[PDB]
Amino acid sequence: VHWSAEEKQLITGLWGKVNVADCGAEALARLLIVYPWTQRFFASFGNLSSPTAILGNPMVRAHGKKVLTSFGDAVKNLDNIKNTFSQLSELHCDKLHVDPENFRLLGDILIIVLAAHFSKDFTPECQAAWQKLVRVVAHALARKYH
Amino acid sequence: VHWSAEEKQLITGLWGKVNVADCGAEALARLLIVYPWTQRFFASFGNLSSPTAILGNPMVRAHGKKVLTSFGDAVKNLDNIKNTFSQLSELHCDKLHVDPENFRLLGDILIIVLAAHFSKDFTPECQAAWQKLVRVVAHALARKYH
Amino acid sequence: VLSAADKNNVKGIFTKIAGHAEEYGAETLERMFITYPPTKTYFPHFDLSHGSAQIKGHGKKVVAALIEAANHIDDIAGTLSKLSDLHAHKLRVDPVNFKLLGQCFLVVVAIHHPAALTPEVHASLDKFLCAVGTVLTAK
Amino acid sequence: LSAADKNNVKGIFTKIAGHAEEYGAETLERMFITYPPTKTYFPHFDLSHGSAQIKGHGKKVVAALIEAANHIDDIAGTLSKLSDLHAHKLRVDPVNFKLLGQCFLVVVAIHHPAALTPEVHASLDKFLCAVGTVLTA
Ligand code: HEM
Ligand code: HEM
Ligand code: HEM
Ligand code: HEM
Repeated sequence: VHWSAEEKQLITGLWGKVNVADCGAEALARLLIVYPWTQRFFASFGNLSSPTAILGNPMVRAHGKKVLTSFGDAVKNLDNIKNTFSQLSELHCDKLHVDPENFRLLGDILIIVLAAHFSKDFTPECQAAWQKLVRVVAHALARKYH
Repeated sequence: VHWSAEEKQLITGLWGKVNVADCGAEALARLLIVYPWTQRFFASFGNLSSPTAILGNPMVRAHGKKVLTSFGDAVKNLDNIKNTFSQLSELHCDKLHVDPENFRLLGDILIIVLAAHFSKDFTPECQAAWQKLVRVVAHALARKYH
Repeated sequence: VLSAADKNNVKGIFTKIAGHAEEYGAETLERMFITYPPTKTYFPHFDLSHGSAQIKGHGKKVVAALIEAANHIDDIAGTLSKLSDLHAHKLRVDPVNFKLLGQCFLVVVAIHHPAALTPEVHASLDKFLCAVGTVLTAK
Repeated sequence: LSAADKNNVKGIFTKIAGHAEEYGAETLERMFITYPPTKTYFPHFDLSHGSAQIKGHGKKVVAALIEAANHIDDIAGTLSKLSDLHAHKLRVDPVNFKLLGQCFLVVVAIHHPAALTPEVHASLDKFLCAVGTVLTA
């Protein structure tokens, strides 16, 4: 994948304004709420019995921050995403057996969370660049299946 | 992907008995009949207006033989699938814009056609090896999207 | 299968959508065409430059059909029955595209009504959009 | 589901009805072998070849399908209890219903290939997608 000058500027520029802890918690909670079968991977986190319980669950919020933080490791060097995510690919494919369609669903949820956070600053062009980024990260995460 | 000696044996052994022309024609016909939106990519083939017309369509039959023939080029060199299909990837991704979900659907259909053609000789272990093969070819066909 | 809470959540947020059909529909299409460029292949007859009149007119019709499905949320297949024939039989829209449009619509709703698009409302709106997609692909 | 579709599904299932345990057991064995991650939903099962739990469970899966066939006009109503089990209790990822349906169609093609015409295949795919949608609700 090639990154244009504009795409890199749209991604790094928005990233500096992201509230990693808040957006990360929101994205992970929406995944568990919008796509509830994903809750099967997170029984260790405890009470996921309602949207309220999920949104207020400390382990969910803690985990969302870690997930968005790794997205930031993609933002930092966009041309090395494959290697950056290789160990996480082993975890999700060889160990957890998460179907990669779920990587796409978390990426789409994150775009909606970013839209909610940035309102009209999340231009069509910015959405297009961030959708590209989440698709490239999901591809890198699925690498160990192939 | 890594190929076990048994998987190699199951794949090369079944391939030698495949009726490339008949199986290929039947797989493409079923794609167009079972998943009719795929007919949008094949208007150059003329009459696709009914199951009868599709199965009797000379260009459909000829194209299916070409498609299954390329699957044979993967059988011949299982460790080089990525490079064998690189030019076909440019065609399907950059030029035709076929969504890769449809590559999966064609593969699943081919498995069902091979089961019909081989009956109980299409063991569970054979199916697992051939499902792996169509999954790897579909991954190689989608390379140019990333 | 839309639950009773689902229908309540969908009609609730659709009260803010009504009256902005043209603006939200035009923005949903522009987002789809730039985020997912291959979707433009269904519209070769369109002027697809930003702000074109065909996009604004088409966007309005798309959101108007959604609002009509919301007002008849108990029977979506019947409300959108002739649209199914157009998309599945005549247009041959690949089913993956209805997820792309639905994604773009939720993005528009989040941009303009983030407080209304709570996780529960997002979940219900996702089911509604997937049901509409099922109808429009059912040939 | 069209009327031709309903008749097409009823048609092959007269060949299926006699062999619910046999075809159900083979459908599951193919799923576990072709898609090994599907075994994580059955940690309580003996999953060795020919085990009694697979044969027992395979008979129930196909018997549920036969009941959906015998009540094809309201399948959601005939399989209502199974939705809560699969979606709420088991949290089966919806991708797995496509894998099992694929294995079922492979079993049908192996045993009744002339009956699995392209048109019957089309109708059975729509039937299996509808069942999967009901079990994921
Ligand atoms: C799509 C992009 C994703 C990224 C970038 C990502 C990233 C991460 C990261 C950074 C961790 C931290 C590992 C650790 O600290 O031990 C993690 C763990 C984990 N992830 Fe993901 N993830 C993604 C998607 C998913 C999805 C879609 C699922 C499930 C449906 C999932 C399930 C898990 C689980 C179960 C863990 C283990 C958590 C624990 O036991 O503490 N991940 N992931
Ligand atoms: C793994 C799956 C597939 C393989 C291995 C494959 C293979 C091939 C091959 C060998 C050609 C040769 C072109 C020629 O000989 O002229 C071709 C062309 C083509 N393929 Fe595929 N194909 C696959 C899936 C698909 C799917 C799913 C679609 C559409 C839904 C598609 C659409 C086309 C079209 C439209 C052409 C051009 C036909 C023409 O203009 O003559 N392919 N493909
Ligand atoms: C929620 C999903 C959708 C809704 C509610 C919807 C609604 C509509 C409506 C109301 C029309 C006008 C019908 C008429 O004037 O008789 C239309 C036409 C059309 N739709 Fe959709 N649509 C949806 C999804 C899609 C998608 C995903 C695509 C392609 C990616 C698409 C492509 C088209 C095209 C090409 C036309 C013809 C437009 C024209 O010639 O004016 N639609 N749709
Ligand atoms: C056509 C699709 C399916 C049908 C008709 C079906 C039908 C059934 C039936 C009849 C039962 C037993 C209900 C009972 O005895 O109370 C059951 C249970 C179960 N299903 Fe499915 N099922 C389907 C798909 C799946 C899939 C895709 C999975 C996972 C890959 C799955 C995993 C299970 C498990 C783990 C049980 C519990 C088994 C036990 O504890 O005895 N099912 N299903």
